[PDB]
Amino acid sequence: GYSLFPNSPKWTSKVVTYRIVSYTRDLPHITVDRLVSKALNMWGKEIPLHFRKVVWGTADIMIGFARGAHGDSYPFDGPGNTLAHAFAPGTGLGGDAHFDEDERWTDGSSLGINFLYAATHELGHSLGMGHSSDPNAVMYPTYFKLSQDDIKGIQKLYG
Amino acid sequence: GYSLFPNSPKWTSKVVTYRIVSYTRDLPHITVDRLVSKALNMWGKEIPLHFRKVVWGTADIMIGFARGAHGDSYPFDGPGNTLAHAFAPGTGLGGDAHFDEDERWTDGSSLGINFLYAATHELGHSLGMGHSSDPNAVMYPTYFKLSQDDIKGIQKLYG
Amino acid sequence: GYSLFPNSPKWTSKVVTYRIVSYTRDLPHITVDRLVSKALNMWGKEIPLHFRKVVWGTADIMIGFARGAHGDSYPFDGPGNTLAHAFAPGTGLGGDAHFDEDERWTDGSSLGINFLYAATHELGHSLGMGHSSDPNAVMYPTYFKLSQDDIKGIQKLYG
Amino acid sequence: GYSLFPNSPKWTSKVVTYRIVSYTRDLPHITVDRLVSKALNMWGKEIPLHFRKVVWGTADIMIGFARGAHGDSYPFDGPGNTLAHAFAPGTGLGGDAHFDEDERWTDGSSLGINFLYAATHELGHSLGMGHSSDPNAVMYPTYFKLSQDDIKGIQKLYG
Ligand SMILES: O=CN(O)[C@@H](CCCc1ncccn1)CS(=O)(=O)N1CCN(c2ccc(Br)cn2)CC1
Ligand SMILES: O=CN(O)[C@@H](CCCc1ncccn1)CS(=O)(=O)N1CCN(c2ccc(Br)cn2)CC1
Ligand SMILES: O=CN(O)[C@@H](CCCc1ncccn1)CS(=O)(=O)N1CCN(c2ccc(Br)cn2)CC1
Ligand SMILES: O=CN(O)[C@@H](CCCc1ncccn1)CS(=O)(=O)N1CCN(c2ccc(Br)cn2)CC1
Ligand SMILES: [Ca+2]
Ligand SMILES: [Ca+2]
Ligand SMILES: [Ca+2]
Ligand SMILES: [Ca+2]
Ligand SMILES: [Ca+2]
Ligand SMILES: [Ca+2]
Ligand SMILES: [Ca+2]
Ligand SMILES: [Ca+2]
Ligand SMILES: [Zn+2]
Ligand SMILES: [Zn+2]
Ligand SMILES: [Zn+2]
Ligand SMILES: [Zn+2]
Ligand SMILES: [Zn+2]
Ligand SMILES: [Zn+2]
Ligand SMILES: [Zn+2]
Ligand SMILES: [Zn+2]
Repeated sequence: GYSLFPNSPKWTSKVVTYRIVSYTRDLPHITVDRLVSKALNMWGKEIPLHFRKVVWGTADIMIGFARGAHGDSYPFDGPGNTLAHAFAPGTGLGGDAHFDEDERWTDGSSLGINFLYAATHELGHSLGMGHSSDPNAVMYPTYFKLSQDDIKGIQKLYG
Repeated sequence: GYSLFPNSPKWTSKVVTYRIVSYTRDLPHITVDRLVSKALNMWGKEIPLHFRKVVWGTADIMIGFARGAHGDSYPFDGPGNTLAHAFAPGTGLGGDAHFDEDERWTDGSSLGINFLYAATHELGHSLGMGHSSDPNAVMYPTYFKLSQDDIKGIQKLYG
Repeated sequence: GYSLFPNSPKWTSKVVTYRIVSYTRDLPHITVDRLVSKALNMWGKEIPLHFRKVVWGTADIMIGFARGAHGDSYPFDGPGNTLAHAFAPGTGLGGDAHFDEDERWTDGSSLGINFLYAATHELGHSLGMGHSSDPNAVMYPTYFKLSQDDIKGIQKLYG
Repeated sequence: GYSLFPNSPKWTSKVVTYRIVSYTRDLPHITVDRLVSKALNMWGKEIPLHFRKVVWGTADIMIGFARGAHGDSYPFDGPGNTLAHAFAPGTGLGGDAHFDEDERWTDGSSLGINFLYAATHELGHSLGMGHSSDPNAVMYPTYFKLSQDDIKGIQKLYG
C-alpha cells in the first residue's frame, strides 16, 4: 500500500523545474545528470507533469550532494547512518533532494549505493510520494522499474 | 531581547584588527574575504569601532575554518553537530571565530549553510553580542540585514 | 579450533572469479592487486579451487574499499570501529570482501593496518572460513603464513 | 610532580633511532621534520642519549600521522576526541608516537593544535615520561621550554 504526505502536497503547476546543484567525486557529473533525468522521467511518464532542467540559481526541485550541515534542519552525519532525504512538494526546501557525500555512490560499475535506485526513491518523495508497505515498491522504506503500487500512487496524486 | 556576554566584554581600542587565517574548499578564498568584510561592516556601520584587515600573524579577531581539535577547548566534531563558535572580546582566543570545515558552506549559489549569515552571527559574538530572544534578530540562537534588536544591542554596548 | 559458516557454504565450481573493484589512496593500485593475489594464493595452494581475475563488471568475489554505506546492510562508520567485513560463499554479496577507506592501510612500509594480513583473513571468510579459537590462526578474531589450524580448516571444507 | 611509566622503562642503548613515517597535509613535510628534531633535542640536551634519524623501514621511535585504525590497539576516531598517543620505551610499538590526521595541526602560523608543543609532550612519553601533576610541565595532561619538573624527571630516569 502506497502512501503520500500528510495533506497530500503535490506540484500544481504544469511545469516543475529542477537543478543538480552539487555532485559527488564518486561519479562523473554527466553520469549524475543522466541518472537524475532517468529517475525523473520514470515518474514523469506516468503523470501530466513536465520537468525542466535549470543549471543555475533556484529551481523547484533542488538536487545535490552535501557533507554535514547544509542549510536545512537535517544535517548529514558522516559515513553511515543517514544516507539521504527529500522534502514533499512546496516552496523553498519543498521538493529538494539531498544525498550524503560521505557514503559511496555508484552507477553500477563499482561498489556503492546504486544512485539510480536511490534517486528514483528520493525523487518519488520530491513529487509527493511517501513510503510504501509493499516490498516490491521503489518507495518501500528499505532497499529496474516502478512497481504497480508506485504507479497507482503517483497517478492517484496527479490524476 | 538582545543579550551581551557576562561582564559585558567589548573591544576598548579605537581599531580592532582581524585576519582570515584559514579557508574552505567549498568557496574561493576571495569570496570568504568579501563576505567577512561585509559581515563586519554590517556591525561596524552602527558603532564607533574600526576594523583593520591583516593577512599574517596574530590579529585581534582570528577567523578561520578548521577540522576537529584546533587549539582551543572546543574541538569540532566532524559533519553535523557543532557548526561554529566564536569568543567574546578579550585577549588571545577572545574575539576569534571558528567554523567547522566538515560542514558544507555556500555563498548562496549552491547547497550549504549560508556563510554570510553565519559569519554575521558569529562576528556578532566576536564583538560582544550574546544570543537574542527575538526571532527576527541575526543573534537569535537558531536559523538580509541587522534587525532593530541587533542594532539596539550593539549600540548599547558601544555607546 | 577453526570454524566454518553455518551450513558450511563453499564455492562449488572449479573456478572462482574475483575483481578488485575499488582501491585506497593509501597505496598504489598495483600493490593492492599483488597483495590480493598473494592472499588468495595462500589459501589456493591448499585446495582444489582456482581463482581467475577479472577487471570489470561482476565477479564471484568482489573486493574493494569503501566509505560509509556502500550497497549492503553493513555500512562503514568512518575512522575506527568497524574496519572490514566479508561474506561467506554464495551468490550476489556472497564472497565479497569490503575494507573501510576511513582507516590507514599499509603494505608494511608505513603506519597502518597491514593489508596483506587483513586481506588474507578477509579472503578466508570469502572462501567459507569462520573465526578460529586458536591465537596462532590467521582466522583468529583479532590481530607470515597460514597456521596448521587454517590449513586443516580450509582442507576440511574443500576436501 | 613528574611521573614515569610503571616499571620505569627507558631506552638502554646509547643511540636511539627515529623515523617520521607519515605526514600531515596541514604542513610541509620539512616543517614536521624540523619540529620533530627540535622536540627530541629539547629532551636530548638534558640526557646521555643520542638520536639518529632514519628515513625508511623501522626505527626505534616511529613517528607519524594516521586516520582511524592504523596497526595498534588504539585506533583514532575522526575529528575531536583522541588527538594523539605515544608508547613507553620498548620493542615494537614501544616508543612510537602517533598523531590523529583528522585534527588541524599548525606550526604557529595558522589555526590548529601547535605541533611543536604536542610533539614535545608525545616524545616525552616516547622517552619514558608519564604525565605530571605540575601545570607548568610540558608533561601536564592538558594544554616554550621544558620546565624544571620535566628536566628533573627525565634526568632522574636517564641518570
Ligand atoms: O528517501 C529517503 N529515505 O527515506 C531515508 C530516510 C529519510 C527520512 C527523512 N525524511 C525527511 C527529512 C529527514 N529524514 C532513508 S535512506 O536509507 O536514505 N532510503 C532507504 C530506501 N532507499 C531505497 C529504497 C528502495 C529503493 Br528501490 C531504492 N532506494 C532510498 C534511501
Ligand atoms: O555562533 C555560534 N553558535 O551559537 C553555535 C553555538 C556555539 C556555542 C559555543 N560558544 C562558545 C564556545 C563553544 N560553543 C550554534 S550554530 O548552529 O553554529 N549557530 C546557530 C545560529 N546561526 C545563525 C543564526 C541566525 C542567523 Br540570521 C544566522 N546564523 C549561527 C550559527
Ligand atoms: O574479517 C572481518 N573481521 O572479522 C571484522 C569483523 C566483521 C564482522 C562482520 N561480518 C560480516 C558482516 C559484518 N560484520 C573485524 S576486523 O577488525 O575487521 N578483523 C579483525 C581480525 N583481523 C585480522 C586478524 C588476524 C590476522 Br593474522 C589479520 N587480520 C582481520 C580484520
Ligand atoms: O600524549 C598523549 N596524550 O596524553 C593524550 C592521551 C593519550 C593516552 C593514551 N596513551 C596511550 C595509548 C592510548 N592513549 C591526550 S592529548 O590531548 O593528545 N595530549 C594532551 C596534552 N597535550 C599537551 C599538553 C601539554 C603541552 Br605543553 C602540550 N601538549 C599533548 C596531547
Ligand atoms: Ca551519513
Ligand atoms: Ca524546492
Ligand atoms: Ca560539526
Ligand atoms: Ca583574539
Ligand atoms: Ca571504520
Ligand atoms: Ca559475490
Ligand atoms: Ca581524533
Ligand atoms: Ca618502536
Ligand atoms: Zn538536506
Ligand atoms: Zn524514503
Ligand atoms: Zn575553536
Ligand atoms: Zn551564536
Ligand atoms: Zn560491505
Ligand atoms: Zn574475521
Ligand atoms: Zn597508534
Ligand atoms: Zn600525554
